[PDB]
Amino acid sequence: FCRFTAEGVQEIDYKDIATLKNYITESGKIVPSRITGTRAKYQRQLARAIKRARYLSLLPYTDRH
Amino acid sequence: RKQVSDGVAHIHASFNNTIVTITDRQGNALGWATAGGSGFRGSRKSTPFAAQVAAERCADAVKEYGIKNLEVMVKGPGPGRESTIRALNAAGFRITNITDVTPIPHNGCRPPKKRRV
Amino acid sequence: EPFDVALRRFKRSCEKAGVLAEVRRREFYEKPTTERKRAKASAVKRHAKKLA
Amino acid sequence: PRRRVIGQRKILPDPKFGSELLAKFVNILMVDGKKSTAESIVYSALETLAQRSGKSELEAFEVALENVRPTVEVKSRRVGGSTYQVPVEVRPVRRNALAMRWIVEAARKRGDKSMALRLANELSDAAENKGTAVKKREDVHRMAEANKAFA
RNA sequence: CUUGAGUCUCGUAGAGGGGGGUAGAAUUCCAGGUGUAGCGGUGAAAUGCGUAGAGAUCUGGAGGAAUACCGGUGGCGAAGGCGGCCCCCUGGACGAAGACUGACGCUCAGGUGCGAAAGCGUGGGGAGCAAACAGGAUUAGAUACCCUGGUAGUCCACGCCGUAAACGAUGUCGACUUGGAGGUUGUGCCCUUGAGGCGUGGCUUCCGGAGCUAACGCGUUAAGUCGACCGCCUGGGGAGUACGGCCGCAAGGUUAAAACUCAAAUGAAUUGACGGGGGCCCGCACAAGCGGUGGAGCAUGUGGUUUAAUUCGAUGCAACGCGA
Ligand SMILES: [Mg+2]
Ligand SMILES: [Mg+2]
Ligand SMILES: [Mg+2]
Ligand SMILES: [Mg+2]
Ligand SMILES: [Mg+2]
Ligand SMILES: [Mg+2]
Ligand SMILES: [Mg+2]
Ligand SMILES: [Mg+2]
Ligand SMILES: [Mg+2]
Ligand SMILES: [Mg+2]
Ligand SMILES: [Mg+2]
Ligand SMILES: [Mg+2]
Ligand SMILES: [Mg+2]
Ligand SMILES: [Mg+2]
Ligand SMILES: [Mg+2]
Ligand SMILES: [Mg+2]
Ligand SMILES: [Mg+2]
Ligand SMILES: [Mg+2]
Ligand SMILES: [Mg+2]
Ligand SMILES: [Mg+2]
Ligand SMILES: [Mg+2]
Ligand SMILES: [Mg+2]
Ligand SMILES: [Mg+2]
Ligand SMILES: [Mg+2]
Ligand SMILES: [Mg+2]
Ligand SMILES: [Mg+2]
Repeated sequence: FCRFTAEGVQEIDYKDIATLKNYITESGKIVPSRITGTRAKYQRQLARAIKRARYLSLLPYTDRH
Repeated sequence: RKQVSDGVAHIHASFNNTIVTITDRQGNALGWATAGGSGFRGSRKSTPFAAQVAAERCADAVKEYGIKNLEVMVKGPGPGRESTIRALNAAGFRITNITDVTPIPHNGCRPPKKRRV
Repeated sequence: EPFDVALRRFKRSCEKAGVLAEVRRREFYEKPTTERKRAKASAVKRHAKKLA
Repeated sequence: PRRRVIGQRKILPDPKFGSELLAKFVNILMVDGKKSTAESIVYSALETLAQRSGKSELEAFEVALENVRPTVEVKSRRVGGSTYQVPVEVRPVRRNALAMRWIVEAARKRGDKSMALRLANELSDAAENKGTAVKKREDVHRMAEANKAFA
């Protein structure tokens, strides 16, 4: 839980799909913080990165399209 | 009266009625039957039993196409969502897989107003 | 592969993805004041539950 | 039976054959407390099946029993305020009870100018699975299969 | 003079605001690809679309509006309010360690600005939703709730309106007064550092002490202990109405009485009763069984009717083979 504080990484990258995929369900929906354990400061940056990656077609919005 | 060699089942469901439609992967309808065309109307129209009847009715109505392998896409939160799945698995329908295709708007349009009762 | 416990695998993704609840929720228009009132109700309940 | 479930009262085994099954049978067709009046019909309608209908009277009793026993019965219970004809499974002893209770009701409509003759005729006909008694079991099954939608 | 207030340097978080782009999901419409009889709707129905091909299904396009989850007990804003992503202009808050100005402060009648929604004017735009309205129902009625439609409106630009249960029903600024558990946000230190454990702030949620309160409750974010200033109250109806003034295109807003009328109106809490509020738990209450009553003939009681009299009483359970 709160992985972005153990590593201490200041910024989350929208291009790091290997990390972003661990926070996205098969449906393509962001996982809440009450489930993953991420901090709020980092959950907000996660949501921003996920949306920015979904704009660049690096991630699905829904599981269908 | 003609083959397509495959099929795709599309279970449209509504609280009022359930519709079953066998179609080719290209989306061209081969056969269809509704739980309201099974002789069930009004309240009788909306029940897992009526959808179970409509599933087999559509199965037989398409049976002359020799469909065997089918993909099931189910839609709508009404009852008979799985009842229809089971009742079409009948007649040796080789189910590849299922998928929920229910339309989920991303806060797009205004729904009607809440009913009072 | 069996068809029975292949259909229970459907009733797990279907439910845990919620969509059944979402169709009911988006069925009728909830006024924003009712949204916030219900959010506050759930908040106070599932909060003051885990004290007493 | 709201606090402690007493269950069915225990019964003595049949005097002639030492069998509880047949004892419950005589208890289930005894009218007005007439025990001997009923068992004198029972033992005759079993002797007649012993000599001609089958080889053994006591075993013929069972071969007619399981030939009329039902399995799934609709016990109408409203789950959440709607009339649901939910189908439930019968227990073994209640299964035997229902079976004999239906066979006596079948023998009643037989006529045939006797009571032993009726019981013999219908117990046989049910053992062959072709009796007025078996139709009620398959009608229970029909009504169970109609109402599958409420499981 | 430097402690109040303010400035500078370095950072941090944020749905703060204005502007411009943009993406995906969904709705609707259009054109078609296959295809057949229903679709849709409800307590149940019907109106309503459909055989000129509906709905269902696939492809391609048009368009308007709103941004699933992330999302919170979250954050920001003076308040109203603010939610996809990106850019552009932009306001405030906070922190760290210093330097600088030297009371430059607080409050504020009139004044000026901002101010949800509905509404108004002009010009657009219009997918969904939906006052009025149209039809279908329900009903004793049904100018309603229910259903199929549907116009202004909702959207945009520029003006006006200035009102809300605009609420924390709690004016602003400052000081002081036991604690506990949280969230969010900076930051000093120290572990060997990753985690981790100590210090100090900003905002915020919930308990609770003293005290306060009519009580409920409030409780270091006071409704406690005090100070500065402003607004406001003076029984209930009449009435936030009339008249006048100001303001508005208009709807109306604002300021704001009296005659008359009543002996109360009201706040909180208490004990019951009641609820088409809950939770529970028992009874041949139901379920599971067996046998009846209701039909027939008679016996018996009652009502009614009749009679000179048909003696009086008992009348839902709890009167009617009852006093007898
Ligand atoms: Mg509707
Ligand atoms: Mg912003
Ligand atoms: Mg067409
Ligand atoms: Mg704030
Ligand atoms: Mg003023
Ligand atoms: Mg408006
Ligand atoms: Mg207008
Ligand atoms: Mg216009
Ligand atoms: Mg309407
Ligand atoms: Mg409509
Ligand atoms: Mg008008
Ligand atoms: Mg408000
Ligand atoms: Mg006020
Ligand atoms: Mg103060
Ligand atoms: Mg408290
Ligand atoms: Mg004070
Ligand atoms: Mg007070
Ligand atoms: Mg007065
Ligand atoms: Mg006025
Ligand atoms: Mg005036
Ligand atoms: Mg009171
Ligand atoms: Mg009973
Ligand atoms: Mg009678
Ligand atoms: Mg009678
Ligand atoms: Mg009389
Ligand atoms: Mg009398």
